[PDB]
Amino acid sequence: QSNAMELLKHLSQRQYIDGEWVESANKNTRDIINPYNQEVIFTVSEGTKEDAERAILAARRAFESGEWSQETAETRGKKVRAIADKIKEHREALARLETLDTGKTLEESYADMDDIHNVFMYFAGLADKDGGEMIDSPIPDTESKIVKEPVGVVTQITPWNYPLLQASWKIAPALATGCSLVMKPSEITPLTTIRVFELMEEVGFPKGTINLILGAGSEVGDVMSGHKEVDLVSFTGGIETGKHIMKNAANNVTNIALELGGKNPNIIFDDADFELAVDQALNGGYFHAGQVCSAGSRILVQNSIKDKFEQALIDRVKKIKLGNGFDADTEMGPVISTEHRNKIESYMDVAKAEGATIAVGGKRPDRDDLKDGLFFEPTVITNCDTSMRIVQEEVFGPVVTVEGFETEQEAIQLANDSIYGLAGAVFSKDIGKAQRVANKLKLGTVWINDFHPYFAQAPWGGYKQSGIGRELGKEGLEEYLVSKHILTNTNPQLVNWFSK
Amino acid sequence: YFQSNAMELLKHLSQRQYIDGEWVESANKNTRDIINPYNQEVIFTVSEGTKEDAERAILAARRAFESGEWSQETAETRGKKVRAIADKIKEHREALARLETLDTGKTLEESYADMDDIHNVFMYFAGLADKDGGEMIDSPIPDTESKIVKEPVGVVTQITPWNYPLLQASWKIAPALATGCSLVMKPSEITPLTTIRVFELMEEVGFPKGTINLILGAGSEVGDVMSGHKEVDLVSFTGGIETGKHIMKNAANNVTNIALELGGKNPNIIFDDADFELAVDQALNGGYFHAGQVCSAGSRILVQNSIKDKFEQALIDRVKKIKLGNGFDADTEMGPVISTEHRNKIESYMDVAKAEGATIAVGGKRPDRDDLKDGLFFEPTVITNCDTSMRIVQEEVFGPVVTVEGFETEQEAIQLANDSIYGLAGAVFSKDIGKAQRVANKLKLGTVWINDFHPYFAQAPWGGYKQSGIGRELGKEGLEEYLVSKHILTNTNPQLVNWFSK
Amino acid sequence: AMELLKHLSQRQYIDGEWVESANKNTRDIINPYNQEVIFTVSEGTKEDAERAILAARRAFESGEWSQETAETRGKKVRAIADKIKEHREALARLETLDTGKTLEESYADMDDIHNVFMYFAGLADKDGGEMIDSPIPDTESKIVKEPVGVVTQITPWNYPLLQASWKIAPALATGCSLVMKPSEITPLTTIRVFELMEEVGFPKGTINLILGAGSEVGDVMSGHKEVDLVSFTGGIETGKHIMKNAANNVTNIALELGGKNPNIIFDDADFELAVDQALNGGYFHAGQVCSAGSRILVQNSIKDKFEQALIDRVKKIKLGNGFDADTEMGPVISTEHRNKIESYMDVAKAEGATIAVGGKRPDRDDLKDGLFFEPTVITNCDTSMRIVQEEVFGPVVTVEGFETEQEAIQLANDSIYGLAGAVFSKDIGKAQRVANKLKLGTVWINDFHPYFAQAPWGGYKQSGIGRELGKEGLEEYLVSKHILTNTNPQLVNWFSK
Amino acid sequence: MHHHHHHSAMELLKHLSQRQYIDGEWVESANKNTRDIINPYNQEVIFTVSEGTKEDAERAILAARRAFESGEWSQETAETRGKKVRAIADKIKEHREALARLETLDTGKTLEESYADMDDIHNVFMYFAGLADKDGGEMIDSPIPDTESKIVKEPVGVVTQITPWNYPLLQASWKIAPALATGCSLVMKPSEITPLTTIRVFELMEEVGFPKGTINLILGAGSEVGDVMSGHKEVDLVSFTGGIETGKHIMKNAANNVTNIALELGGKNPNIIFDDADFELAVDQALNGGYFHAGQVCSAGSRILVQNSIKDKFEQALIDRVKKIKLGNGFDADTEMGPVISTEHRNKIESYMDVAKAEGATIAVGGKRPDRDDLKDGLFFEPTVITNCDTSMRIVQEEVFGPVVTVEGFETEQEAIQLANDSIYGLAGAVFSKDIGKAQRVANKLKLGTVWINDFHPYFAQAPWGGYKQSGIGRELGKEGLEEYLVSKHILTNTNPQLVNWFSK
Ligand SMILES: NC(=O)c1ccc[n+]([C@@H]2O[C@H](COP(=O)([O-])OP(=O)(O)OC[C@H]3O[C@@H](n4cnc5c(N)ncnc54)[C@H](O)[C@@H]3O)[C@@H](O)[C@H]2O)c1
Repeated sequence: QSNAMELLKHLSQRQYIDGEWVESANKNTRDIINPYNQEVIFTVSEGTKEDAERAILAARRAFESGEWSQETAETRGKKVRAIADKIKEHREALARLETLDTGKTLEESYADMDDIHNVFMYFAGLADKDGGEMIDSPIPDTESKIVKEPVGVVTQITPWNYPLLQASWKIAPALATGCSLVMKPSEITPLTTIRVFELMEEVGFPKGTINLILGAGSEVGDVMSGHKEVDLVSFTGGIETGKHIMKNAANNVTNIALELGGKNPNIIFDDADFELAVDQALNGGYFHAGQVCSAGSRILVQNSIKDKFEQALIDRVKKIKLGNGFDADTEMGPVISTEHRNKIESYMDVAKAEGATIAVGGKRPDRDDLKDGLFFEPTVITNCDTSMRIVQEEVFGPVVTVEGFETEQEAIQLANDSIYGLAGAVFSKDIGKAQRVANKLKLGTVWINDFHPYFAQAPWGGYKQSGIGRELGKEGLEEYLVSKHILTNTNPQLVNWFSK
Repeated sequence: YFQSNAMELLKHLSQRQYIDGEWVESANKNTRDIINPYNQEVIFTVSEGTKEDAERAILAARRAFESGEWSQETAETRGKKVRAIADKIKEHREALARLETLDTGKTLEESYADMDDIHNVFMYFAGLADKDGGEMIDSPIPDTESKIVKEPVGVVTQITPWNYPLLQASWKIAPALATGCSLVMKPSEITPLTTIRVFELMEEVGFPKGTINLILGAGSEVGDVMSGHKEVDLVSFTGGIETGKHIMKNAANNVTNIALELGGKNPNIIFDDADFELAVDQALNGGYFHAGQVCSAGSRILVQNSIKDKFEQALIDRVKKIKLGNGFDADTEMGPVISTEHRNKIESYMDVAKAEGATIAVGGKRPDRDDLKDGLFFEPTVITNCDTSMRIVQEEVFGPVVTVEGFETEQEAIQLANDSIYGLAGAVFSKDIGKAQRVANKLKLGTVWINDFHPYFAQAPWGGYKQSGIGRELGKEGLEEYLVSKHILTNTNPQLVNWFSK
Repeated sequence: AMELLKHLSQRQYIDGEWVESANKNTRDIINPYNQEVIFTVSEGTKEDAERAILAARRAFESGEWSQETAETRGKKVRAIADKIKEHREALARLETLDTGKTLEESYADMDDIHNVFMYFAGLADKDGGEMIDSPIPDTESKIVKEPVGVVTQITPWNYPLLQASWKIAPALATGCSLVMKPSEITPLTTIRVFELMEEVGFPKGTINLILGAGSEVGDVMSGHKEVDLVSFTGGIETGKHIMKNAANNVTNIALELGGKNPNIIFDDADFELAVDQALNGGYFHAGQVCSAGSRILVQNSIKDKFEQALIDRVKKIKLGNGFDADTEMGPVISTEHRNKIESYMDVAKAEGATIAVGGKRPDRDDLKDGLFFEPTVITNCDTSMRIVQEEVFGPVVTVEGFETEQEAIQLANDSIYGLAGAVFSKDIGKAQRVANKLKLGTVWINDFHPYFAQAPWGGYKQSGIGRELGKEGLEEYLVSKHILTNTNPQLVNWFSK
Repeated sequence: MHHHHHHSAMELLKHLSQRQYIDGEWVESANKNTRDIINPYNQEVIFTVSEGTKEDAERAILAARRAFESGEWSQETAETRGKKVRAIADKIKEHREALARLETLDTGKTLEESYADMDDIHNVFMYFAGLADKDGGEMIDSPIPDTESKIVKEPVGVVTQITPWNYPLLQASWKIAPALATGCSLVMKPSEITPLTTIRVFELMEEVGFPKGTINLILGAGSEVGDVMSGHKEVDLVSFTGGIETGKHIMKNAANNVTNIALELGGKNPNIIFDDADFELAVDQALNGGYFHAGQVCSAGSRILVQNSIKDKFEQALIDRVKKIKLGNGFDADTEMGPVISTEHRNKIESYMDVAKAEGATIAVGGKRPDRDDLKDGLFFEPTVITNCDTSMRIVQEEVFGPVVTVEGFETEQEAIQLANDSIYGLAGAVFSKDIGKAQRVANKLKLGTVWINDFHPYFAQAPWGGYKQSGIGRELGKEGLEEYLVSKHILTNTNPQLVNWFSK
């Protein structure tokens, strides 16, 4: 931790616009805290609408110059690979910064950095692999081709839970395709995003190709979603902000890519491996204290093992070790902010008022070393049902609900009874049964006998209200491409429809 | 005669909506009179549906989707059903084309071309249906299997324009059915005739109840239900930019995917080394086919300065000779515009143009000619002495009007052509194919024609850069609008992580 | 027979015309059910085959079919599909007459054939090549896919029209010209499909049918310099010979040869399902199937139970005329084929295997005059034996036991072949593990036999070269051209001035 | 430019292995036979390597099979396989200088040609490393209810790989990179006369680290080990680049065990120059097409077709430039053309001069070994232009593979196409004209795997390379190149299996 804090004395405090590190246009700043102790650890520029506008216009200018958009795909790939190698070179420092900024355990952060390296490498290898299609034209004496071009100028807005990971999923395909980008990380977690911009600057990109805005989404976010020069807005975050962004993007018919949260089901059958299912229900529920887009917040367990399951899960929940993400014995860190802890605490009261049981946790911990930090106990809510707000709404904290089901049909019905559709799991040693269930769940990713894995080779995103579009995989790249049909008529003749 | 044969078809055509396997009236029994724009006579009366009718249709589409009868059908069989629709179109080609000319006013030859195109669209998607169900991924995690499955998106609402009703319907219906979606379509309230007919033909083919639904009515009544209902998974709209933006904002309320095609300010770029009489011929065709009521109409001519005066005088001469008339008369070259309201809008743009300093070189008003006095006619029009700052140059007029701007260099043509909010389609005319190819690369247009104007086809994707839309129709990209990806990851050797204390 | 054939052509089809053999030779075709002559056809010469190849080349270069739009080619292929369905009943009867198989098998073939033509009809216009993002500044790179040109196509006697459709449909969809030669023994449905294609209408020389003995015309069809791809389905020995002769003009080959196809039955299989599917794997078309499940591998813990159950069912199989609805298994195809099956029984006994049931021609009076052979089960076998390793291609299965999953895999993969096979187990995880380790082009889990146009089919190892069906099937009939345009050409000036 | 890039004997060979590499060990020939390697610039013996036996090749093949079946490479994740292939690409670049020098020493080509080769080689490995994890197969929408249908793409298995002497390490890379990326085991044999960079790249791969038996290097003559490599029952694919006669022999031998073949066999590549070409450019590129690597290039522009209108001007401009070509040591910066590869090969080229004369063609310039004192001991042959020839002639039809072009005239576009296509081959060719529409019409009608419009020579990993007609079977490079090293498996699962009950019970 003192090592990580020492990293801060060389980190930039500034935005990066059109090839220069710059202050906010009004010289405003923001203090960044460590959620473990709520101490101010760092102070950064708080940019303005003018800054956001200047960045978007620089991005457009750079795009039209062609220095990046007309660079060869192979060479773009090499540069993206150079970024991947910087991440690896600096993986420990980056992991330390992430833990400092977001509070999650160092082991969780190291896992993030390994994924981030793999995301940049994947897209580096994909950059030069498909430029479009030749079409067999149905018109004689014509040639028809579809060319994929970069979409242009893309704005990118990321959340506070996995700052550098979510940044990588957007930056990698944007660069690989030849777009120019303007990125804004969550105002409360800018550290690793600043650091990655320093690393990309070292790699070397044309002026204007990459830009970093720092500030509140309520001030600069509308410029980012609403500017006429933007061709795509890509946002990861909560549903209410997502809808707001999409409505503003309509003003200029701007394409949107959204990844919102979910209400992710963890479906546990009679015939599951019991010990495995307990282990994975904990992991699904409490990794990063539940602040995960794909958190397994909604446990559905078959009625014949429900009491035995509840008893085992609760007994394990009482043993979960809370503490500083820098300490090796810590299993769960704090939540992100005062505001967010408050939202979680309020949900406990909502749960009780609508008739649910707080079987364990549901409060801040007492222990003396946890008192300064933004800790909330791991929580299990029982005696609930699908009509309840605690079941339906994304709490995004260290909280799971437990509902029973009788049949495979009932499990599918309950799991699909939410507005969301991001991810979920099915546990059963009957693989045929698990596959039947997976093919009826309206979810972007279904894990059979696992919980959590995503990776660059496979697209990630929502059905229903969990988003629009996909990140990662070949579909992820295509978000950053636009198709052009060029049709050449090799024997052009007058039509002579209109009288001479 | 052909006109009276078309009118006879209406004695046996449905007057109702089609909801959940039944032809039904509007819930409040209101009706709407349909007009022939050639003589402005009322030719048919149809139900005017309610917002609750739209709601019922979407709910029926949801229940049909969840039942799985169409969505779990084999892709190969879904293919065969889509082909059967294609064969109905060709079977009824003459009747459908006549109905289209009766409803939209366009020439019979134009409507025949549409029917050939519609048959090929359905046939393309029928052949595509069973060709790609997803991918197998080499997982980076040992002892896992990773597959991506492509599923139907679900319930789709589909809203189409008055200019090419059945063509635009085909571009939406065909991929929706091929992929296993359930759909709710609403044609333009003004032009329901061929869409009602194609619903009759699809009903004959045979689909599970609720898989297809037809709503009739004015967007202001039912439109917000079609874009805004929670149970829609995708809304697909072709029409104007202001309605498209409205639809997108309303779809956001339930994070509903959108597919938009919104028209354009499509450039037609003529170099001084173009085949001159080809370029004159294609400028006419670009500007005045369907009286300029075309998403891709070449309304903005860009012509190299060295031939600009010759081009203008040649174009003006030919425009004066364009034959306006009844679309059923084989001598007619240009029909009427679609409605009173649209003709007024075009007239109001002549006033704007004149007040901002442009010249109306020829045309620019409704014809006085006695033979055209009862129809919704507007003269083919050429506007000169204009520039890119002008409303008449920037804005989509969607009538039989072209503007002509000069350019000196290749570079200047490109900057003028990209200097609009739009990005649908355009053309470059030049014998120098290398030069045309350089220009095509730098135009921000979904489709660029080299030495042609107008062609689209089912094999290639169609749609906009910039404000001309979101997404693509036709081609494999068209099909993909109607599909959603699911990653199914199976851990074949699951082990406890043991992160949390026991 | 006479009634079925009175209107069928008896000639070859070369360059738009039905023609006799150049030397006027003919061949008598036999019904294997009664060994009676049922039809007489032209027996063409090597000069006829040369003339067809040269017409195919002339047609291809003229461009009438090869430069037709892919969408229109797909419409013509769709028209062939619809003719097949229109004539389903007669085609199926013709196939049963010629090959001996049950009429219900022949209907199933016709339905598959319709689907094969309709799949390739729909694929015809879907993929014309790629645009490439060039690593060289100021260049454009594109890959155009073109028809390969002239293709010669040789089909076997077991599924004449099905195998013909697998080759014809992608050839025509892509724009190739073709010359096809059915097995000399079984020309009837192939002659018929040429009459149907002629009705559909194709430019002269685009399609050609040669009729004759491979011994005479076969080297021309594999060896002629103007052939761009040779496609052959048949036995391994002819396939190697074809490949060697194709080498003379560096001619691409596609080969589908036999298999020694394993049917793996674990002790947690659905038992009666496994018994049913072992029967079907072994004895459909009298075992004369490239993917016949001739090699049963059954877990030792249930081996004796399985053998008793299978043998008991084998004794009930109904042999007979393919036109009689009670018939379950038809005759084998020819005297020489039945003789080879018979020779394998002698081989089996001499190397120490047991003929547990069957193993002989039946002597019952209504089978006496036809080319019947009893369904046969051979036990007390092992992997060292000829009867286990070699493709007998008759109504013959062997049974070997295995102890464990790893032994099942090692036995199943211990042949020269790699066509197809099956795994039966209620543990789907185990079945998937085994599937991934089997070196087979198609692996069925809890099934036996299904193939379809949507999915590629073909061998690992000595079962073939290339794939038929699916997108990979189409790609055999296409060649890639990279066209690279330098849009700012400048002198290199490597060499002094 | 395409084949010449800038920097940005005892010495360089002192640390190089002299042995074969089989099943994880550097090993002598089983009979201790050796072979002297020469520098074609001076005909000096520069190195001595093991000359393997038929039994060495069989042992390598059995090792590769054993490694394949163990699954240590074939079941590694595609992403990890991609990382290893990139580590190879990185070692090429790290050692680019030494590798380029070694390639010039062994093949005689100029150092700037060798630098271009090393840059291409790096890019080949990098391309395939990036492709490794990008397509594992397909999900199929099954036409049978209650079934799941998937196609998986697996490594082919054991591959044997035989490479020619003209671009030894470049050709090795085209084969090694997709084999390793897909998870195959391989056994590679370079040309017996040019082993040096291939030995070096095996040393480098060994440092990267691959399971034992995954990679194997056999050294020796085709006459000795070649039939094992084409003919062994455990081989799943044989990949060969070289001449048509050896390729046909290989294909015939591969047939014995129904082994897939991938062949690239050279060509008779046309260089078509219209009278509206940029003249100066067409002259420059006729020289480049003709005389890079002394014409020892699969895609060499040996057959010039020039439009009659400009034919005389063209011939005199070309001849004047050919007289100025600077022959010499590939290590000297001013050398423009090196020697040819071998005594045997130079003899083949010289013989073709007597074929040309005896059939009535004119040797307009060149046609002999040079006399000049510093060229006398090396395997030099003068750049040669042959005129007054036609398509009936052996000199026009046959691949000479030396610094020799022929010039034919044509009147029309149709005639140029006729002539360009009137050979047994179909590898590559060019069209020069300022009329791009016309170049495009010609390109469409040429039966060639690669057509360049106003350029000559470029190939790259992103696009497939290979022949129509007798220039080969299959493609190397691009996604098609990967697919030679993959085999498809359809796995069909019946999820609700029912008895068929065809056979009575
Ligand atoms: N594609 C090309 O770039 C290329 C390269 C080299 C040569 N060629 C052509 O080949 C002609 C003759 O060339 P060459 O004789 O120097 O080389 P070649 O065609 O024999 O290629 C050499 C390779 O073949 C091997 N070989 C010999 N017998 C074999 C066998 N039975 N099985 C397997 N491999 C065997 C040799 O050991 C060597 O590795 C030349 O005139 C030239 O036209 C083309």
